[PDB]
Amino acid sequence: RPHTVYLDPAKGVDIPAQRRELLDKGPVVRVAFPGNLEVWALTHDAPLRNALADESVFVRGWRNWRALMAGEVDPTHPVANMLRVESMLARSGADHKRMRGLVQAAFTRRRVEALRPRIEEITNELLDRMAESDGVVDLKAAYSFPLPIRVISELLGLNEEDHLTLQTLVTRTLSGTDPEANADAFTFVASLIEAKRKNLDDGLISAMIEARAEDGDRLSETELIHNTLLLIIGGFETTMGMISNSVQLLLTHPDQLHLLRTGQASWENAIEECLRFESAVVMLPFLYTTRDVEIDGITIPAGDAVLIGFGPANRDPQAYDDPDRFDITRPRPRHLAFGHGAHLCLGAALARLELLIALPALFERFPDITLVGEAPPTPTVFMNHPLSRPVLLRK
Amino acid sequence: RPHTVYLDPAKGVDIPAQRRELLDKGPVVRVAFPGNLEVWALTHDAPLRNALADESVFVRGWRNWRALMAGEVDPTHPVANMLRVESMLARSGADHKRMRGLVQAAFTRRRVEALRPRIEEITNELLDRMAESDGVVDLKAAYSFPLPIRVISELLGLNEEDHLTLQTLVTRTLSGTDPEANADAFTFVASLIEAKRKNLDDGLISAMIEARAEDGDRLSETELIHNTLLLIIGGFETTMGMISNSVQLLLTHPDQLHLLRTGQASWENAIEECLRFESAVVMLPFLYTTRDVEIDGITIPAGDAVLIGFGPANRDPQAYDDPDRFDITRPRPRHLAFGHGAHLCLGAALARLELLIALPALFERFPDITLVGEAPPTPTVFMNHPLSRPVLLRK
Ligand code: HEM
Ligand code: HEM
Ligand SMILES: c1ccc(-c2c[nH]cn2)cc1
Ligand SMILES: c1ccc(-c2c[nH]cn2)cc1
Repeated sequence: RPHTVYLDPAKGVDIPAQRRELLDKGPVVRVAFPGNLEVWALTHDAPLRNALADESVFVRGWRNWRALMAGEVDPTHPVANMLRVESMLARSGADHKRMRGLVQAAFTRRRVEALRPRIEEITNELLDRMAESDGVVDLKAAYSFPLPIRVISELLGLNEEDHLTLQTLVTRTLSGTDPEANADAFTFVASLIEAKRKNLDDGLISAMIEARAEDGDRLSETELIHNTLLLIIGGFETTMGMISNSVQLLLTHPDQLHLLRTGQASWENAIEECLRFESAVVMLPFLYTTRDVEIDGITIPAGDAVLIGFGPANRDPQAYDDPDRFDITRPRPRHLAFGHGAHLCLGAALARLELLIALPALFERFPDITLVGEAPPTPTVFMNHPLSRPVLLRK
Repeated sequence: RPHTVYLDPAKGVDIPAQRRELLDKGPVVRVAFPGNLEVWALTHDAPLRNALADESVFVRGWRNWRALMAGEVDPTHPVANMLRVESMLARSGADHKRMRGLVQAAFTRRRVEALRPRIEEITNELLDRMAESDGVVDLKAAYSFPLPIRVISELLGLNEEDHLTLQTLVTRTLSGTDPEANADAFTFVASLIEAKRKNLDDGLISAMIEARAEDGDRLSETELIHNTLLLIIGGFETTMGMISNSVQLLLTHPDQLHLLRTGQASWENAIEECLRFESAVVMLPFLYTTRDVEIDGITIPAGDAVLIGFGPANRDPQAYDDPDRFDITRPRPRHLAFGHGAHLCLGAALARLELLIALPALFERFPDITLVGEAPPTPTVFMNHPLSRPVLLRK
């Protein structure tokens, strides 16, 4: 007989409140959206981590959602549609392993470490441009967005003319209020691929195209498009989010930033605590139960859809002492900001490198940077980062 | 019996299509929104102009909305709430003239003429910053937004720290999908006033504070807040919109732009044709009939709410031959982009000067400027301007 959390991003977004309520309403909660869409969420660290590692019980892939294939839910509802896709993240077992295996090389810790000089160069160029500006600056537009999109652009083989197009596209797909986002994103990326087949390069999209051409069985056309999409979705928006979130947190905890700036504390650990404390991905659709599952005296029936509550789990007092305190010296937090199990973030080492470069460089160039104005949230209950991040670079 | 036009901006906005449908469906049409709200719209030039000039028959102000108090529409509906306010634009008669009169001085021809040096200076500084950038630039973020908000900031006495806050706040109020936008905007502006009382200055907000202090009957506290909000709503968003829309139009009509650049056509007339052709305000809530009014053989009952269709009226073939063609040489269009009658845009001369400075200066500095990427629309059925306007300055 579960508690219910009613969500509507049109009536504002409040991630801190949402995280609190999802955690408070036991580990297993019902989440009701607009339309007549109600689903489950798992929101405490221990049950969530357990579910995320047990893919025979909690499977990926919309074909497993009973109510969806039984016409009880509208397939065009944005939330029902968001992970109604054919990429690796919406697969389990051999299909996941096949697809993830094809692209893993490009994202290994060691490959990512070879990207450091170029990431430093892109970071330093951005800082140079910021130094030419004089008064209030949107950190998101100047810094947080351009850095990760440039980095993933070079890895994937994207074109600079599409960077702003992609920013809009991804926001729409993650809004959970845009019925046509997936369809428009698919047609967009299909065109990218068809342009790229004409003019190959040494980027990952070209390599995946080349891999399909060599062996059609290795990767279908639908998988090529959807996996390209997934890499685009993941590739910049969350790192962008995290840069802004991290700067907000460090400047609102000036003592901790002081430790970082004087070499008395670890940037790496601080970034892990930022990931836990203000996780850019609050929750995502879905896990689907393969059988009846009982948690805390509540049974989730076989075939039901379950939101993955990374954000509430990251504030769980069972997992962390004093969870609602930001503390960069805390024992390296084993957080779920990058998820857990088979679908643990492909890009996790790349994001960690990006943040490790971007965050100290910013404060080195602009030691007296301050937060000004308001930073209203992106209107989505799925993601947690600001629409804008106004700063003053010089006192 | 009137036709009905169903609008839902969540399912994607298309102002060109929307204007065509509104115009085509005779001058008097019903417009239905999601939830429980259906209203009227006047969408041809001649009946609209006539309504707008006749304030004893078509009054402003939500207390005149019979259906509202008859509980026939959802109150808290964003569209019902948008002009549920106490500013000059939501009043008629003595109250309108009192409130409008307090601020008119600052917007007369002679006052606006003294703003020219500063507008040119702001324009030239923005162009200097753009010249230090390299590849694709968002013209909106670099030029179209910062110019008007800086200009109105100086006139009103706003703080640069709030500029980006205001951009979001205004977008929310004009979305017509945000129930909490007016309330949050009022709270925000009430704080502005409380800050401003401490430190008065030479700007219009201070003058309105000073006016209330000297004679409380000249201006209530509610009126002070709502009118400050109104001036902020009006003060930059539409000029910003018009800059981008005008650049789109001139670069997609390169022959006409050529004539302007060689002194074979008038910038002033071109700007009037931009205003007519891609009017930034498509329609707004609410004339309310003071009696039964018959137009085109259709009676609008007393007390009913009527959308003001500036944009469809501006494409009316009865008002202009070949309305759907952009033609900077046409006789100066007598358009409704600024409205008509007692509420004719207080800022109209300021907007015309801003555009007259901004548009030629842009093309003089960046003669080979080119449109690239996508420019998706702001998601509102009320306003007509892009979310982003990617350009290459020095292709
Ligand atoms: C830096 C570039 C990034 C890329 C290219 C990227 C890409 C991906 C991909 C492809 C997956 C799916 C993995 C699989 O199915 O095996 C994934 C999962 C995930 N990523 Fe990322 N990601 C990046 C950064 C981030 C960051 C900074 C965060 C969080 C702050 C994040 C959060 C997640 C989460 C939570 C999942 C698991 C989703 C789930 O279990 O349903 N990612 N990422
Ligand atoms: C191109 C730029 C602009 C456009 C297209 C525009 C359009 C309009 C329109 C259509 C109206 C009439 C609304 C109605 O009748 O319901 C109006 C009224 C108004 N506008 Fe603007 N406007 C612009 C710029 C500005 C500026 C720069 C200001 C500066 C404060 C401003 C302040 C006002 C005010 C205060 C009113 C209400 C006047 C009254 O109630 O008497 N506008 N504008
Ligand atoms: C849908 C698909 C992938 C993501 C993602 C992966 N990594 C970051 N974000 C978010 C939403
Ligand atoms: C609501 C109220 C006023 C406006 C306006 C007036 N002038 C510019 N914008 C827009 C929307």
